[PDB]
Amino acid sequence: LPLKVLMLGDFTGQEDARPLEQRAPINVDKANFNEVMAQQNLKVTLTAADKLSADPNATMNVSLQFKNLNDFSPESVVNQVPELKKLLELRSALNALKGPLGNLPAFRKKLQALLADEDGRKALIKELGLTEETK
Amino acid sequence: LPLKVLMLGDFTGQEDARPLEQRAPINVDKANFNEVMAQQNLKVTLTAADKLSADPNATMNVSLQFKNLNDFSPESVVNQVPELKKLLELRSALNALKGPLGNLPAFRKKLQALLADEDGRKALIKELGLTEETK
Amino acid sequence: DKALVDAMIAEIDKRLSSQVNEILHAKEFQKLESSWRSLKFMVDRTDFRENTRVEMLNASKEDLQKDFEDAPEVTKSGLYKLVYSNEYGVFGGKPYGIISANYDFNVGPQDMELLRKCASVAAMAHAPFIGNAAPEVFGEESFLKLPDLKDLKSLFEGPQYARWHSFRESEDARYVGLALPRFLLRLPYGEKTVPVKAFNFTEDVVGHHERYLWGHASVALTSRVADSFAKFRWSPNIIGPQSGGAVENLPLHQYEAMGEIQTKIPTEVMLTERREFELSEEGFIGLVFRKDSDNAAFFSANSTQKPRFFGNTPEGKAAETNYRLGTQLPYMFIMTRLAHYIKVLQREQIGSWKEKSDLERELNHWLSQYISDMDDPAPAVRSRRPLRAARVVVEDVEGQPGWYRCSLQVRPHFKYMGASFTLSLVGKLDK
Amino acid sequence: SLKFMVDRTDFRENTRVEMLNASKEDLQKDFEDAPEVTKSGLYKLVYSNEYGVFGGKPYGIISANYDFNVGPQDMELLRKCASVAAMAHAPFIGNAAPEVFGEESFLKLPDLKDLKSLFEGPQYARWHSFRESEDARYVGLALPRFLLRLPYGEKTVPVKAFNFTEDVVGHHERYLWGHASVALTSRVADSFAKFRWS
Amino acid sequence: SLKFMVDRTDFRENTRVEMLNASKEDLQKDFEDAPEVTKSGLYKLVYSNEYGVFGGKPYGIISANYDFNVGPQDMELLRKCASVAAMAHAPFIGNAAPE
Amino acid sequence: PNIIGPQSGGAVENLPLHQYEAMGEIQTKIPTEVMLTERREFELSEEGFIGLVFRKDSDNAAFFSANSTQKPRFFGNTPEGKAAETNYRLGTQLPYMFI
Repeated sequence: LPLKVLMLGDFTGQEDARPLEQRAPINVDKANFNEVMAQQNLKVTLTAADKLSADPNATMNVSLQFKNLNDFSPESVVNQVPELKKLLELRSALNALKGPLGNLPAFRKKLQALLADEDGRKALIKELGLTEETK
Repeated sequence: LPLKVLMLGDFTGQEDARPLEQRAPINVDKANFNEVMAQQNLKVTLTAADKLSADPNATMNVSLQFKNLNDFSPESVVNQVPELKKLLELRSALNALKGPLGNLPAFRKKLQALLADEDGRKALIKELGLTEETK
Repeated sequence: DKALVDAMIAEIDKRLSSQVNEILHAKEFQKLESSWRSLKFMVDRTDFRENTRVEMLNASKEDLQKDFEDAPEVTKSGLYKLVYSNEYGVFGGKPYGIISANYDFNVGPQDMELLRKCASVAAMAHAPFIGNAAPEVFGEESFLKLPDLKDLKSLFEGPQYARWHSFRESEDARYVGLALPRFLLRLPYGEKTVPVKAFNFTEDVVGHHERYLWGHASVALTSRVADSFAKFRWSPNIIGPQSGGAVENLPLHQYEAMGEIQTKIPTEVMLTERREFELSEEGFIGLVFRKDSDNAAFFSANSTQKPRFFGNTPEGKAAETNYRLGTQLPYMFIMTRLAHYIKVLQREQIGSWKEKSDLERELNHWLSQYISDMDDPAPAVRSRRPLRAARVVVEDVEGQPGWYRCSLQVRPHFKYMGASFTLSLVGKLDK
Repeated sequence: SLKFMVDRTDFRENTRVEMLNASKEDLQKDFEDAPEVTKSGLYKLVYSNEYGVFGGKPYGIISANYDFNVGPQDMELLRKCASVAAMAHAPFIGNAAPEVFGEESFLKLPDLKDLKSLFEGPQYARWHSFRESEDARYVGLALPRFLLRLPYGEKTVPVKAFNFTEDVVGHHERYLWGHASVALTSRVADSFAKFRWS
Repeated sequence: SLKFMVDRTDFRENTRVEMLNASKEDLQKDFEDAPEVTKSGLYKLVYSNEYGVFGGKPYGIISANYDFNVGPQDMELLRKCASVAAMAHAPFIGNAAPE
Repeated sequence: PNIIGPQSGGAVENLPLHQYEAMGEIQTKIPTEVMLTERREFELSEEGFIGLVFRKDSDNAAFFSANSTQKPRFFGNTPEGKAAETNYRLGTQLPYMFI
């Protein structure tokens, strides 16, 4: 007789409509753990304090999705949050410029692409443009 | 020989017209208790002090109906009392607004729907509108 | 800004909660709820797989009197019809074990008359009638003033209890049993202890404990009968913390006191041993609360009937012993089941070739089935075999061939129900 | 915490685990909804689909990823889990919340002068009765949590591109604490992996 | 003197102590006021709330922080404390005054 | 029961001391008002008092016995009479009443 354990817990961001007797158990092992997460489909709709500005009334709502544990890394969090993703794109633009990897014409073309995102606040665009060296 | 008990009592809000010898007993068990309540059909027509205002002469008459024991919960009491149900709808409108889950245009549209109920007193509508933030 | 919106929510729920308290604390509302909630509390603590059954019969006390007063005799009452006639007195049917009435009784003449009729019914079909007593029966506003009563025995001397005193002397009183204080059914609504959906409701119990959803103790006693039967198919094990008269898992409610914390007692009061004993003497079934727990117990189940006193002689004391056994429900339940078995099994035998001594032989072999006449039967095993000894005599109905007169006398095992101890220090005691 | 469990087991040693998504609230919903435990949804695929099925297999143990308080709902949930565990002969393991000891977090355990005296209060009336039940043998609760992740750092735990340095404030709740019940579950797995007994 | 007592005990060994503020004068007041000892205030939470309560616990002993003279009031107080102690099987200990 | 002896557990240890000038010498204020002699202790015991005696030149005191207030009864000097006296005397002493 195998030793089978049953792990019961809130693995999702929400309760299911399906009755307890109807929802089914999932067999997990080392060779399909990630596959289980991908199939389970994880999602978080939550609001955090917007600290990209200086307003106490500013709030940020995010919709994160996970397929594997790697999707909980700050790198994936940024990629799924446009308000941070654009700032990371800005970061890459400024490091490229400062290391002389691109000329001014390419820099200005890429900058406009970054700041074109209609989901950005104008307050954030201003803080991003304020990081650009005068030259 | 089974051990059968007879529970005699006032299970309804009113006496029956049917003679005692004519009205029939109901067999109850764990697998039909709720079904028995649903079939029995419970109703309460009663008046309580109206404490939604500041008038000693204000009284509230309610007509509650029960199908199961869950229908005695405050959640079902509110749902069957328009004078409270509208206040709960108001509650949900204000929490949605304060958590920024809906914009001002939707808020005002929903507010008018809530307060449109012709069974509401104008005194209650005024107390409900007084809870709306100025903005 | 949102802080002000939250304050609006606080005041909104404050007002909504003030109104909801009115409905939840409505006497009409609580009468309905407590009836059905107390009913399920009974039902779900039974086991229907153990041949336990329950039926509901909607009737008010007023209409009980209406029917019994309307009828020319009890044998023609509506209640008699489907307690006795449709059950015990029907070939192929089944007898009602017991009747649980969800009522409170006062000393009022109507209430006393109702008890008289229920005693007669119960006697005719060999099943006890259990209910509860109202607070005002003891001339107090609620059960919370039981501690203030200096002497119940003297209280019942007043002219006010003239009818109740006569009732206790009737031979039918053996089939009545009334319980004392009520008990909590529901813990008050709270964001933590008993939350509701959406609406942030916090029930506010005032100074009046009547705001609490009190339940009829008669149901708790009915679960005692059910458990004893479920285990043994007999109902004598209902009078002890360990015997099976213990009521476990009572609602608790911790709240602020004078700067400290205390829990609302599951029963209105914390009955002392002396006060319980006083109530027992006055033929009440007091559900006592085990201090600092969620457990209560029925120390005894005396019927309404008052014991008779006899001359202090060998025969006189034997008369007292026999009469006292009759006055207690734990022993009457044995006779009730015996009466039900005899009625059924004997109807099957009608038409058979039975001479006088044939009945004595067969009846003797039958009764032995429930006898445990060993030197020392395992304690509480005696439970499945309640009897220790029994005697049967059969005579002939002279001038009526085929008819017999049978006498059945039984000696049940005794319940431990009190003792006096004499302590003494001593030198040169035998080792 | 689930993977932390999973990857410390050995599936070649006849060890198996299943996941069943359920919140504490809906556990109570099901157990209160059902007329009896034998008809609960959880009973159905712990007992009925396993131990009580010819050709099937019995569940070894149940690990619940929950924190319990002294709250009446939590106590009732434990009562039902004790009954389930008793019927199919498998223990129910979980964790206790900090507030169970009347403290804000486990970091004030050193300040508690006497736990035995603390549990005398009326607040723990139901918990005290629970410990006396014959079903209590199939309940096991763990105390303090434990770290799952070391805070992000350019050296100790670097990320790509973005030079992220996680800043844990004064509140240790910023740390990714994990349910100790999993750590206890790995103990059961190791004993079984070596001996086929726990 | 109370702490001197308290800190020389061991509460881990199932030892408990309660304080009940009462003067000798009011002890007599209560015992004289009551029709019988069974209805005295002291009887109520020595015997009634303890020894005579299902689920409760009995008081081991009573320590009274008093000095007694040969005075009739003091003798009557001792009489009542003897009766209480007898009913709930716990001794009453106190002190005697020099006089 | 172990409350009536220097070794049995009726010993009171660690009493306050106070050395002060006498008639040109030094002496300590006795922890108890007096230094009770064996004869005087025994006298007090006969009168049903519990005398805490002071161990001379130390900070230790002891309760040699814990007789109650009750006075022992005398019986006829016979086998049965002396047995009655034995039994009654056991009742009069607290070390046995605690049992």
